[PDB]
Amino acid sequence: HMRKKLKAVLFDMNGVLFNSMPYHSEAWHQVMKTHGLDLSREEAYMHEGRTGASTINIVFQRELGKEATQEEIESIYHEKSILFNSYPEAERMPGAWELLQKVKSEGLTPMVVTGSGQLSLLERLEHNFPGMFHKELMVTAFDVKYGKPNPEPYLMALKKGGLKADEAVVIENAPLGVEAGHKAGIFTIAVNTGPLDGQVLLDAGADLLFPSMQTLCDSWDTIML
Ligand SMILES: [Cl-]
Ligand SMILES: [Mg+2]
Ligand SMILES: [Mg+2]
Repeated sequence: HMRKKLKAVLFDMNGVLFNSMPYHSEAWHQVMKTHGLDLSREEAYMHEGRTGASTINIVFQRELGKEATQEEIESIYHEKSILFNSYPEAERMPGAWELLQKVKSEGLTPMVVTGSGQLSLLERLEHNFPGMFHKELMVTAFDVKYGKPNPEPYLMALKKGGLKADEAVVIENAPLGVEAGHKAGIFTIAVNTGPLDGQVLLDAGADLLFPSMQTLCDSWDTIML
């Protein structure tokens, strides 16, 4: 009985609200390439949600047979940031305004649940989506001990919203994020907005898979009944 119970829709940020993942992927792929290391564009999408350190160490361990130092991690992350910021500013994901407007018109409360602490994207939420969100109904990197795929960010969103899990749905693009929503016990919709096989998102625990935000918006009525 989803129409009766649903109160809130918990949106991830990168790859759901903002179309920033082509730029994060390119920056990771290219920084590693300049260091002579192979991290494909598609693989960078797999690691969406991991810390810079964890991502870097995955590549360092498999290619060089060793961990990166803290000095190597800090410098590669700086390099990645320089590259990312040299690209155009990320636009709103097509379909994101539309789905937000649709759920708002149904009396649902949008929330943001992001692993970002990147204040360059975080500050842009209010003014890219005016009236959609409330600062008190947002979860960012600043609010949590463990990021996705740990369920903590989604469990914290339920707490901030005064919600039970059966009163929310999660909208996620990334396998680690889908895993977090599922492990939080919330009905989780995957939107496959990048180059990954959609099966990866189903295997991470998504209850439904859609190929894009606009497709989900177009199908929202069919879900709810
Ligand atoms: Cl590639
Ligand atoms: Mg994401
Ligand atoms: Mg797609």
